[PDB]
Amino acid sequence: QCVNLTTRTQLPPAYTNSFTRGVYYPDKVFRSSVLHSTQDLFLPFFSNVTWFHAIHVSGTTKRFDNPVLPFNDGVYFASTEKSNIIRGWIFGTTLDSKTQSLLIVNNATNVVIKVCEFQFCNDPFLGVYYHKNNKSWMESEFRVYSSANNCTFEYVSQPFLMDLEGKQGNFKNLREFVFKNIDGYFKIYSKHTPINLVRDLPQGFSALEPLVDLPIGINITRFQTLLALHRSYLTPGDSSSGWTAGAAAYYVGYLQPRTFLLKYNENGTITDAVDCALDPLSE
Amino acid sequence: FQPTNGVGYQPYRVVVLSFELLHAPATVCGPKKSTNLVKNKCVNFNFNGLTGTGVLTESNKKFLPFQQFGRDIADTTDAVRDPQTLEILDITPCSFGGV
Ligand SMILES: *[C@@H]1O[C@H](CO)[C@@H](O[C@@H]2O[C@H](CO)[C@@H](O[C@@H]3O[C@H](CO)[C@@H](O)[C@H](O)[C@@H]3O)[C@H](O)[C@H]2NC(C)=O)[C@H](O)[C@H]1NC(C)=O
Ligand SMILES: *[C@@H]1O[C@H](CO)[C@@H](O[C@@H]2O[C@H](CO)[C@@H](O)[C@H](O)[C@H]2NC(C)=O)[C@H](O)[C@H]1NC(C)=O
Ligand SMILES: *[C@@H]1O[C@H](CO)[C@@H](O[C@@H]2O[C@H](CO)[C@@H](O)[C@H](O)[C@H]2NC(C)=O)[C@H](O)[C@H]1NC(C)=O
Ligand SMILES: *[C@@H]1O[C@H](CO)[C@@H](O[C@@H]2O[C@H](CO)[C@@H](O)[C@H](O)[C@H]2NC(C)=O)[C@H](O)[C@H]1NC(C)=O
Ligand SMILES: *[C@@H]1O[C@H](CO)[C@@H](O[C@@H]2O[C@H](CO)[C@@H](O)[C@H](O)[C@H]2NC(C)=O)[C@H](O)[C@H]1NC(C)=O
Ligand SMILES: *[C@@H]1O[C@H](CO)[C@@H](O)[C@H](O)[C@H]1NC(C)=O
Ligand SMILES: *[C@@H]1O[C@H](CO)[C@@H](O)[C@H](O)[C@H]1NC(C)=O
Ligand SMILES: *[C@@H]1O[C@H](CO)[C@@H](O)[C@H](O)[C@H]1NC(C)=O
Repeated sequence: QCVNLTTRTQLPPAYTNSFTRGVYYPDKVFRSSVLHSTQDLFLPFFSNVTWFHAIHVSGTTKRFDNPVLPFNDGVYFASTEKSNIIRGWIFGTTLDSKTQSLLIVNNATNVVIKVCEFQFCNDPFLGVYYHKNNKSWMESEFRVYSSANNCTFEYVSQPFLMDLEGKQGNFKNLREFVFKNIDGYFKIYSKHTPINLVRDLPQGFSALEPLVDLPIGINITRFQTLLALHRSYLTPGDSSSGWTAGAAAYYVGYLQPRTFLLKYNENGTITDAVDCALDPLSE
Repeated sequence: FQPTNGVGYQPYRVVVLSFELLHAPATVCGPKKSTNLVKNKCVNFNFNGLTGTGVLTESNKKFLPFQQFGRDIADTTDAVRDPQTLEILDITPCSFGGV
């Protein structure tokens, strides 16, 4: 069922120095007008963050980079999208049928969260079809996993229908995620910040709030991003070619154990933070 | 299986509930009972894991949609959100004084 993707010129991976972003709530304790010191898996204020491009030029590099990235202690996933290209992620250890894996994917109707030993592929992705007849997209061809067996966890959300059209302009959406796997619990943090940029996301601070806590006793070693593809009548290709990727880019930063000084305001929301491992005047 | 069979030869539907405990976090537990609230009285409380002793009264603060409990500057539990009513209740230590 899986179909590989050709006509993808390889380009050297770029890196973007992340800003003070990446700070989240380490616990569910309410604090107001106090400076608390925490020693947990955080993200440094300035570190190498791998920049992954997903664009489609008009001719004389088509990039659809979504490789299998490692998961040492926690990853900071920030998405700068304009048409909801990223559908989800694929967590696990070897992404094979011998060990269990985590599948989090949004297929435009439900938030599919399954923990089974799937049989993934090299290029797992979703696709849409720009059908000019009924002026609708109606995405299909869910190509993520081939064989699902021995499921231990499953969660779906209420049916909905998000915007699947390809917007033209700049990235008017920013979704930040922080994934952690400690004591058998998979903690997910999320934060949505409406911005307006094209590349190299601006400097700012956004405290990521805890979203879900999925108890799953599985080992997470590597993860892969699930992107989407656009197809229409003006696409030369039958099986492997004949697709285009909308303008999107995501950033991946690995967490490191450091000490952060969290600043709470009168409403219990983290306003600023200080990483006392970066440079002088910080300690 | 005939309807005229006596005890011993009649069909008996039997189910087996096998309990398994592994290194994975516990997902299935027993129904945790809940009691009624009480205000303006020195009563021990237990919401999620907080085992303290104080008087619970209505508060005027607002927690975040995910923060369960809070604490003061002295690192002492000050308030906690009710797990059913989603209301914040202050925690004050009971009357401590010498005669
Ligand atoms: C956990 O359960 C409690 C049960 O008291 C929920 O509190 C109550 O929730 C209902 C539904 O949102 C509130 O509306 C009430 O519904 C009943 C039944 O339909 C109706 O007879 C009432 O006239 C009222 O409309 C209700 O105000 C609220 N509080 C009380 C004291 O009943 C609570 O919402 C539940 N929490 C979760 C997260 O499910
Ligand atoms: C897609 O390309 C790969 C390699 O170019 C083909 O080979 C698969 O490679 C992956 C990882 O290297 C293995 O896990 C698979 O078992 C390989 N498959 C086979 C049949 O050897 C792969 O076959 C290609 N996909 C399709 C659908 O042809
Ligand atoms: C990533 O960290 C390295 C640490 O030096 C820096 O980029 C390196 O720059 C040198 C000098 O040309 C290259 O030889 C290395 O290949 C670069 N490494 C990487 C991983 O790109 C820099 O601090 C960071 N990268 C960027 C783009 O800021
Ligand atoms: C998105 O994924 C969900 C979950 O996999 C799909 O919901 C199931 O779809 C199958 C096949 O249509 C049904 O047999 C199930 O009853 C559905 N389950 C629930 C809970 O709804 C959903 O159909 C998918 N949507 C799209 C557009 O692919
Ligand atoms: C637009 O109308 C077309 C016309 O039928 C439908 O799309 C096709 O529906 C048939 C019937 O199941 C199947 O061949 C495929 O599901 C569709 N094929 C193609 C090539 O699109 C559907 O009603 C509408 N499709 C969209 C994308 O809006
Ligand atoms: C499913 O996977 C779990 C993982 O430990 C294993 O214990 C169980 O035996 C498996 N069930 C099967 C293969 O039917
Ligand atoms: C996870 O790793 C630990 C040690 O690294 C090992 O003991 C355990 O069996 C692993 N679990 C799985 C499901 O691979
Ligand atoms: C804090 O909350 C008050 C109302 O409770 C509001 O007026 C104020 O704008 C909030 N401040 C911040 C920084 O959110």
